[PDB]
Amino acid sequence: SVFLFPPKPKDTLMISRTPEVTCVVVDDPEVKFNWYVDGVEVHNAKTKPREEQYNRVVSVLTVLHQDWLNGKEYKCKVSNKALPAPIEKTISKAKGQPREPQVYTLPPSREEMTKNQVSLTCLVKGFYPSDIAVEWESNGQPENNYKTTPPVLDSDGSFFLYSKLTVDKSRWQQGNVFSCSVMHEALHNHYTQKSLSL
Amino acid sequence: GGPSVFLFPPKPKDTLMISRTPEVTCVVVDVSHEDPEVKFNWYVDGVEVHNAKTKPREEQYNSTYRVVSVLTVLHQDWLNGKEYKCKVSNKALPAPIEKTISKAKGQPREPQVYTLPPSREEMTKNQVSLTCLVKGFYPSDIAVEWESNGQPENNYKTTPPVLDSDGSFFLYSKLTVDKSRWQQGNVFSCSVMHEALHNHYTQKSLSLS
Ligand SMILES: *[C@@H]1O[C@H](CO)[C@@H](O[C@@H]2O[C@H](CO)[C@@H](O[C@@H]3O[C@H](CO[C@@H]4O[C@H](CO)[C@@H](O)[C@H](O)[C@@H]4O[C@@H]4O[C@H](CO)[C@@H](O[C@@H]5O[C@H](CO)[C@H](O)[C@H](O)[C@H]5O)[C@H](O)[C@H]4NC(C)=O)[C@@H](O)[C@H](O[C@H]4O[C@H](CO)[C@@H](O)[C@H](O)[C@@H]4O[C@@H]4O[C@H](CO)[C@@H](O)[C@H](O)[C@H]4NC(C)=O)[C@@H]3O)[C@H](O)[C@H]2NC(C)=O)[C@H](O)[C@H]1NC(C)=O
Ligand SMILES: *[C@@H]1O[C@H](CO)[C@@H](O[C@@H]2O[C@H](CO)[C@@H](O[C@@H]3O[C@H](CO[C@@H]4O[C@H](CO)[C@@H](O)[C@H](O)[C@@H]4O[C@@H]4O[C@H](CO)[C@@H](O[C@@H]5O[C@H](CO)[C@H](O)[C@H](O)[C@H]5O)[C@H](O)[C@H]4NC(C)=O)[C@@H](O)[C@H](O[C@H]4O[C@H](CO)[C@@H](O)[C@H](O)[C@@H]4O[C@@H]4O[C@H](CO)[C@@H](O)[C@H](O)[C@H]4NC(C)=O)[C@@H]3O)[C@H](O)[C@H]2NC(C)=O)[C@H](O)[C@H]1NC(C)=O
Repeated sequence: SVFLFPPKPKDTLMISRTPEVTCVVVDDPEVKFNWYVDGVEVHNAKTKPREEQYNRVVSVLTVLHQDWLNGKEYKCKVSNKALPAPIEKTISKAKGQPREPQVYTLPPSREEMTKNQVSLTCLVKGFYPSDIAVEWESNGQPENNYKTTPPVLDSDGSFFLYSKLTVDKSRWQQGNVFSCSVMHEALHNHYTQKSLSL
Repeated sequence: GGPSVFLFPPKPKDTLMISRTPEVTCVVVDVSHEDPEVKFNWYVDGVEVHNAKTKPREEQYNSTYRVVSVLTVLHQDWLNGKEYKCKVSNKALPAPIEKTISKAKGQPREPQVYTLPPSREEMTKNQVSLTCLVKGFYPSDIAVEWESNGQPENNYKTTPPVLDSDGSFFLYSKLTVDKSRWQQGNVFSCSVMHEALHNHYTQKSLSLS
């Protein structure tokens, strides 16, 4: 079977990064690939050499930023003697008017203050499509100890998520500034940032 | 590729309340017309059991048969980690197919439940977000609900559980209310049910100070 995968949200949002869609064929024979952008074939995909199994022969096309964002379809045609027919699979960005995320940072609960570590919460809601990236920072230094929930469909058809940054209570108590940064196509410069401290 | 088998656990609320009836459900799909009779065997920890209730087979529009067997589980067997095996046997099958399901393995851990008021920034809107952070729980089976004044608040969404760095789980539930209701001092509470809680239940309240 074939499996087609979109680029990483962050990759499509920053010119410096390289967005790519990825065809992952699975399950002794040889393979072929044809890539089409809105029908038109293009000839600049690169195959990751026929790697091993358990018991995948993966190709990778890079894409233009504004193409993906403008909704172009990316078709992956896979030829094989052993497969009944030449399988195809398409992917594209979710359709619909983009909506700007609203970002709110929330400090730890009074009641959490007893613990060794505390939870800094960044709420991000009202956004569409669900392609987004969230990061935390202090003094322009990345934090590592954070988790972000998947996007969840809200009643109005927009998405929300929460990000949770965990810190030693002393740092919070000291009064250091922590920033939730969010990247999304509907933000100005695809990026915003909200700060939190005591 | 013949018929396929899927095995579903009970609902987390069902295993936690004596009043409710937890079940495991074994679903067989893509059963042909040539060989439409299917047999179910059920085992709890390898020991066969005989009280499952199998629905009579339903034809689909694609000419497959879909048939389901329902085994009620005792609440304490599920919470005690018993394994439930469904064996599906069918004439058009290289061998019977077996699926096994149980509560996730590990030591249970009590949720910490913290309620969080709207950001100042959000107050400029017609509606605001009441947050329930629930963290530190294992396994991930949990139920979350919001109420105010004895009644269910219906406008809420809860994230799936997320695996935290310590191997415990967390989630957030977001309750959206009209701002007026928040400013008017109403008290809202976030109810959470999980095996590692006393009486499998706790409630935390939120109101404007
Ligand atoms: C022998 O062994 C083989 C190898 O094990 C085995 O192959 C296996 O086949 C599986 C199917 O049997 C197959 O499973 C699929 O999984 C998909 C999820 O994606 C994966 O997630 C796994 C972990 O979570 C990983 O194991 C996979 O690698 C993959 O993870 C992603 O990998 C991408 C590949 O590059 C990454 O993208 C790129 O990342 C790079 C960075 O490195 C760049 O950033 C780049 O820009 C990116 O493009 C990506 O990072 C990574 N992501 C994550 C999160 O880890 C599923 O999508 C798929 O499910 C869908 O189909 C099934 C039916 O097959 C269906 O049940 C399911 O519901 C899904 O249906 C789809 O649903 C959505 C709507 O919700 C719609 O799109 C459609 O309606 C519907 N589509 C279809 C087609 O039905 C599926 O489960 C797996 O790929 C493979 N195992 C591994 C380990 O690779 C082979 O089968 C064996 N053979 C035999 C005979 O046994
Ligand atoms: C002909 O037409 C048929 C119908 O039109 C069609 O049948 C369909 O076949 C599909 C596969 O071909 C089959 O797909 C699977 O669906 C599973 C999800 O379960 C369903 O979810 C759907 C939406 O989410 C619902 O629509 C379904 O009803 C069902 O949902 C659940 O049903 C349960 C049983 O009733 C409910 O639980 C019980 O609820 C009651 C209350 O009513 C009680 O509370 C009781 O206690 C409960 O037990 C449950 O509530 C309900 N949920 C919802 C939301 O409604 C998927 O599980 C499955 O995906 C998994 O397998 C695939 C690979 O096969 C894999 O890609 C995917 O990732 C999943 O992998 C699993 O992952 C876990 C870990 O994460 C592993 O542990 C597992 O090992 C791994 N599984 C495997 C096998 O490796 C898959 O998508 C579909 O359900 C079926 N539908 C019907 C109606 O039959 C048929 O195919 C057609 N034939 C053709 C075209 O030829």
